[PDB]
Amino acid sequence: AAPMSLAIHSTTGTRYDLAVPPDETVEGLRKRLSQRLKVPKERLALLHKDTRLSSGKLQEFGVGDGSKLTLVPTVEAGLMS
Amino acid sequence: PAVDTAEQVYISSLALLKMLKHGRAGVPMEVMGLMLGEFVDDYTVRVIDVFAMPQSGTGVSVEAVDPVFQAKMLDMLKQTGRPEMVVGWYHSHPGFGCWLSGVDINTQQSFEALSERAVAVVVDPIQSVKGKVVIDAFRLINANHEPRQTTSNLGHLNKPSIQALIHGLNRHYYSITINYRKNELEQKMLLNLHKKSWMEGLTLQDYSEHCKHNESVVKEMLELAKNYNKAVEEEDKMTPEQLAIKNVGKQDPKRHLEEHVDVLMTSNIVQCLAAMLDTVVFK
Amino acid sequence: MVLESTMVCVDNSEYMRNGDFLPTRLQAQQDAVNIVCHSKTRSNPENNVGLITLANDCEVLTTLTPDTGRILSKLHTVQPKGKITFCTGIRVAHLALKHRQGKNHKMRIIAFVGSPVEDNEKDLVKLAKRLKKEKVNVDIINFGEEEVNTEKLTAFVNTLNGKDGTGSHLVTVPPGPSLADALISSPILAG
Amino acid sequence: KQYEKSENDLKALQSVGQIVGEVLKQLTEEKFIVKATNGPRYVVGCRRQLDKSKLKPGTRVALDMTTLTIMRYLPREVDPLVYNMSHEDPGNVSYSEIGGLSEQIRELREVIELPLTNPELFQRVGIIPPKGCLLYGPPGTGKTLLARAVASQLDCNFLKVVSSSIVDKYIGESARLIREMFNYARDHQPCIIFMDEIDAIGGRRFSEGTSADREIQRTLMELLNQMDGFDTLHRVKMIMATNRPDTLDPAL
Amino acid sequence: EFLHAQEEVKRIQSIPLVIGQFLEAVDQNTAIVGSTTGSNYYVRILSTIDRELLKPNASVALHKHSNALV
Amino acid sequence: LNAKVRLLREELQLLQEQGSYVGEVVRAMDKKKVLVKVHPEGKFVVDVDKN
Amino acid sequence: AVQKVVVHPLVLLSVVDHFNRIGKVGNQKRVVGVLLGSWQKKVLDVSNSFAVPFDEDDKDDSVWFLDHDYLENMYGMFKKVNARERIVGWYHTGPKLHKNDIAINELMKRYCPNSVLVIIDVKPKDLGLPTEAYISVEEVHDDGTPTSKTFEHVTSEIGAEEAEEVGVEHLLRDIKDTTVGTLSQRITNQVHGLKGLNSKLLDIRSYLEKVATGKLPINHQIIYQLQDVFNLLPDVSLQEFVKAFYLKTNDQMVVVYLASLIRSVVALHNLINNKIANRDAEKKEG
Amino acid sequence: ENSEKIKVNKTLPYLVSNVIELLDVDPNDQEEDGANIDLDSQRKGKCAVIKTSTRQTYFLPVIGLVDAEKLKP
Amino acid sequence: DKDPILRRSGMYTVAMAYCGSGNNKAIRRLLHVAVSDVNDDVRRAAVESLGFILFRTPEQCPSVVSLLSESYNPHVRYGAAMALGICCAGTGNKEAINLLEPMTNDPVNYVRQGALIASALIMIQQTEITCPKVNQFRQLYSKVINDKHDDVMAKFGAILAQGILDAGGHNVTISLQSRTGHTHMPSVVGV
Ligand SMILES: Nc1ncnc2c1ncn2[C@@H]1O[C@H](COP(=O)(O)OP(=O)(O)O)[C@@H](O)[C@H]1O
Ligand SMILES: [Zn+2]
Repeated sequence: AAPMSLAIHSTTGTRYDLAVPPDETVEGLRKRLSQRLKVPKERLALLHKDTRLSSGKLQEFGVGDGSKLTLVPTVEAGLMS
Repeated sequence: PAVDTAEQVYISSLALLKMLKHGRAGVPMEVMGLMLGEFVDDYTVRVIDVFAMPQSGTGVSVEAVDPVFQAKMLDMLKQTGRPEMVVGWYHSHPGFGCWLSGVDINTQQSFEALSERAVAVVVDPIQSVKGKVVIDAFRLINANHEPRQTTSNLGHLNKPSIQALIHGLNRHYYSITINYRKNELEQKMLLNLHKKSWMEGLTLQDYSEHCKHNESVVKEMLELAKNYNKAVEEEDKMTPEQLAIKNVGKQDPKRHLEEHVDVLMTSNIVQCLAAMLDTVVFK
Repeated sequence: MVLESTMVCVDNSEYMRNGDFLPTRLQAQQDAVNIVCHSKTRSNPENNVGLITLANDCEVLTTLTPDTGRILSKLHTVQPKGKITFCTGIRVAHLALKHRQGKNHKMRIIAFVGSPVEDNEKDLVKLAKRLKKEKVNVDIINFGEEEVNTEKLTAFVNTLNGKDGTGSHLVTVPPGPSLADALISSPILAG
Repeated sequence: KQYEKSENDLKALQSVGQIVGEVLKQLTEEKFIVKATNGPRYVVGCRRQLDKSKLKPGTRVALDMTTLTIMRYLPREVDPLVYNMSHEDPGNVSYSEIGGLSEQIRELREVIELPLTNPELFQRVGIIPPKGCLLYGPPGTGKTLLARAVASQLDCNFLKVVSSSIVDKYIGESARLIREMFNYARDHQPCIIFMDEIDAIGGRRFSEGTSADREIQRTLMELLNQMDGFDTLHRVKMIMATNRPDTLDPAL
Repeated sequence: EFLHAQEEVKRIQSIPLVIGQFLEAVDQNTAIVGSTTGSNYYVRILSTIDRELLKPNASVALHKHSNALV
Repeated sequence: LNAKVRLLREELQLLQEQGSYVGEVVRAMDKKKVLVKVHPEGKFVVDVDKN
Repeated sequence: AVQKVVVHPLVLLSVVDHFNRIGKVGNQKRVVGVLLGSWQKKVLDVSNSFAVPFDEDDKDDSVWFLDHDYLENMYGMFKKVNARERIVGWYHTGPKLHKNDIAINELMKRYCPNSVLVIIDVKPKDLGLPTEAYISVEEVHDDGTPTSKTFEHVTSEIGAEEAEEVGVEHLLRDIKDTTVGTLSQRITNQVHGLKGLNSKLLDIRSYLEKVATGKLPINHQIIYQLQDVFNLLPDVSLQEFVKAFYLKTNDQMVVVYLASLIRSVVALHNLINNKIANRDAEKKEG
Repeated sequence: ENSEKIKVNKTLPYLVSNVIELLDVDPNDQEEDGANIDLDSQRKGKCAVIKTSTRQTYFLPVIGLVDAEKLKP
Repeated sequence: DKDPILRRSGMYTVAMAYCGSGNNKAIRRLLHVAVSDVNDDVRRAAVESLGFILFRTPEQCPSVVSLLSESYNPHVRYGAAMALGICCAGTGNKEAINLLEPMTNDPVNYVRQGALIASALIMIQQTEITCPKVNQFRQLYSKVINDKHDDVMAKFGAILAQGILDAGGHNVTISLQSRTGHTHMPSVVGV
């Protein structure tokens, strides 16, 4: 198995540390975090070394084990939409 | 498991000024930013600073464009002595009062999911005037009972506004009292802001201009005295109700005479006293 | 694996004109700091290294940055001039790596002394004890060979790592025209 | 491409319009008096990063729907009627297609074209070039053909209108349209205004008549004050064609 | 405190106001104003307003909702 | 002075109450109703307050 | 050459916040940072600022460190957030000029050629403005010979936008006393001016005492300026000056007397009206 | 899903209007981030001015779901 | 002091120090703070302390708190209510009840709450013959408690007033001074 444990820092401060398969994709990681936080997956935004993680596998982005990630929620205001 | 109504959100002077300046800059839009602070106890949410973030949107919505900026800013503030982390977000409602809309509630839901006690602050720039600033702090109510427990009168001192009640106050979210605790240096700097240079106090005023102003005001007072004589003859041939509407669209010689007297007295007394003080101080 | 914030103290003095150590001591030291920065980066990807010169008084060129391209690029245009101020340079480096980006990192100073040091023994030992209290390691390279000995430097390093501290170092290189990178093997691996 | 179009459509759906108004006066730095075309007048703010020197008393402006803030300044509006006037298609008639009219072509050109190419001659002589011409004659002689030839072969802006088409049932709208047409000409100098069949609205002003007659005479008075009144026209020329020159106002 | 209150009542002078026309004064603290929307109203006058300036048929700004002479 | 200050403090919420239409009375009629022309709108058959 | 520097209140409060946070961290005495702003044809406007890492040895005036890499990064981010603001100078809360200030200014001149220093005393034991503005200039002497880089004073004042003014006035519910009349025209000046003049003269006296005793060497330029001051001190016993003073005072007192007469007549009118009202009310009640 | 969103946002009741103009607008200058508006700037295409049947004029920074070149005054 | 809470403690210490002394200096300070301070809590405490200071001459507390009760500041109005209550506890003062009656229907809920509690404190144990408004105030408390569209804090005050009016069964009274004329420390602290 060799789970890949990655630290997930949040701007607020809370740490949602979790371990994923070595082949886990960014979409899967976002889905797991959304399931944990009860937030739609489109709101959350994962970061890595000052670059947003768009989509694909985690490995080819340089995400190994013991790598720090940041979770920045989207901030939206308005009257509609 | 309580969340009490005596809880307060402490907004620093710097945070308040930054919020108001950004909101006024973005007058048609709901410009927005993050609030940094600490969760001291269950009766305090200290807001010590706020920083705006790159955002773009229309007059109907505003959204942030990059989270890399937020992360990097947090890091580079920690590196200079602000380890505080995000405790909420602020956005401006220009003229609609203070309340949260649906998109605002969704954003606050995300922030609550991240941290339980995160708060949202709505500052309305244009409705703010010199003496008072229109600002409020909010948090959501789950799908349940009473949202909070009352162990004091501190919560029930604000008389929530009709606009907020219409838009969902006490039904989808509740308010939190805002307090403006300050430190000694902040107090001293705020007091010193308006202090003028010492030389300005002793500086005199061109005597030609002073005499010209005195002459102009006395000449005006002459005509005002004529009109005052005319007006005094009235007030006996006037209905008790007619007197009030008598001074509508027409000059009031008594009021203008009093104002001119006050201005003349102040100016002349100040000038004479300054002249004597200088006469002694400077040899 | 070990986190380390290592500030490099390069010597752009007038004695670096000397061609005794390969194509000019300036270029020899350029290659040396190249290998040292690459070694630190390879040892830890998160490790951060900076650059300071020991010119007339001092000059900080690049504070701690994880990348090395900027440090190497700034290394160009380091034309020699003036004397060397070891105490002031090391104090400035101490301040710079006291104002770290990450406080869990360790603190290190790699100094290239390619010119005589005019600081007495008493001041250098005082600096040694202060740095020992502050928990700094000082790897000193006796480059240049203007004295190629314990030119008030072995006392410095021994005072640093006294009582089997084995934290500091003093690699003394002979004038042998061999690449300074080729010569350095103690601090890079057996630190 | 289909998904790009769908995304663009979804993005465009969530966009709100902006009220269009006119600036009447600037009270302070961040306070303007704006008159929405609907009729009401508001005191409104202005977006910060906006060149407020360009919000003169009369500039069209786009207002935010909610806060009524000034968000943009726009060029003067061109009525669809005036746009249609300017965008007529007189074929491609050339001066060779007109026969028997050489002196008349020469005179019409001297009035309209020559002052728009060689003003120096008129400046040297010391005369302001003439403005308007009246093409009158029996039917089928070539007045509209001459107008079409001028429009097709000349490079200035052209405005073709029918005096019968200028008229509107509501009170004052004919005069309003004449004013808009001449404002369009003034803005897009140089311009030629061709009022075909002028006798429809230009007729002798009677003393005894009807409400419709007086409305048409008001339209004619507006036209006359536009052609020669308190404001000179400069680089705007006029051509009018009529089969009945006798039944025209001496003022016209 | 009176000086403070005068400055705090000016938030009723928010920017998006409606221009009107002041027709007649009824009691003081009240008046009849003709809005540009085409309707007349019996509205209250703000206390801070200088009544010397309320000449007949003088331009005034009214609250968008309450239509109060502000 | 205190009364002046109190009035100026409640005036902010007193000024958000809706104005009143001004109409021209045509003729009284019926139990207590009146016929009024609310310009520019049409006429209405309105009541009368008890006072 | 700068004719005036306008420092907005947000800059001052941000400086105070920086000082407080670094002090809470501990072991520091002075704080340093950048002053973003804009130019208005020789009338500066300082609108925003950000902190910058800075340390110095309390003994050596040559061991100081400023993180210019961090300065550049934070300036890039601040530009990304607000383009209209560009680096204009640096600030430090040190009560008075230090000896490293010219070196720091030379460092900052590589980011702003006309850098302006603003010293903000966060603990002002005085009666005056909290900002002092200085600009680096080359000074050529006649006997001091070597041309050194010295700091030249520039007028500094505090201004504010509308939002900043509103916020400051809202926050100023600490001690509010407007009294724009003679009371304020007596406290904000007269007393304050005399106290400040006494402070400046006491500083000059302290320096002169030090020079006379021998702690400090003689400065010919300071002595020359003092000579000019003592020469400018006017003479108030001249007959012409006394006569002019009396004439102007008589005119001012004429105007004052007329104003007082108007006041008295108005007071009498009010008394008559009040008595009429009370008599009428008593009659009606009877 | 996007087509469903478009259909649900195209609720049937429309308001007829006439296209008064098809203006061309361009960005003016740099707009500070934090407060930048996608309409006043960052809009380089064609914008429409319309007059609703209710006698209300309007500026349309985004024309909508109908391509600009088709519309004429 | 700069902290409003510290200033409030200052007002409270003035009260406790000059408890039942009728000290003109203390009354002067309290009134100055009440009419000057910037913090409404401090104003409230300053107005409240007058009851402790003047509890030995109940006929005088109305003479100083009537105008404060009729004020523009609801906090000062509440302070006047509680000051009358503390000054005239267990006294059934006609002037105190007359001052409190208009305030029982004040616009502000906490002002109403304070008025109700003060009225209960004053009219403890008093009968119809002794005080001609006890029954009226009892009915007022019942009405406030029963109304289902009234403020929760007004209901809190009404319930507390019911409790205080009939205390210890009906066999207890509140008096800040013993029957011999000595200040009752337990009662002062309790109030
Ligand atoms: N002189 C002319 N030369 C050529 N064609 C002419 C001439 N006069 C009239 N026509 C014909 O008449 C038509 C246009 O009528 P025109 O004479 O221009 O207006 P009007 O009949 O009102 O004077 C054209 O189709 C053209 O063939
Ligand atoms: Zn919102």
